[PDB]
Amino acid sequence: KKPIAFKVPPNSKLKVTFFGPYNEVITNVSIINQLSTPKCQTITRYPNYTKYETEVRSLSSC
Ligand SMILES: [Cl-]
Ligand SMILES: [Cl-]
Ligand SMILES: [Cl-]
Repeated sequence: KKPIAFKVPPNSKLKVTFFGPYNEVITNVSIINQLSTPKCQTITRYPNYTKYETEVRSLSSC
């Protein structure tokens, strides 16, 4: 299980969803970036997975 690297856009939360063979959600992890510049972060712990997808959400007020 090598690290997987992700670029988190400025002022955002990146949500990574791991999926299995039947398109089922295994788990989710997330990474915040409060900075005004993009930032790379690695995920080193994760379950066995078939694929992942990512989503970006804003850290602005709700
Ligand atoms: Cl970016
Ligand atoms: Cl970061
Ligand atoms: Cl991690």
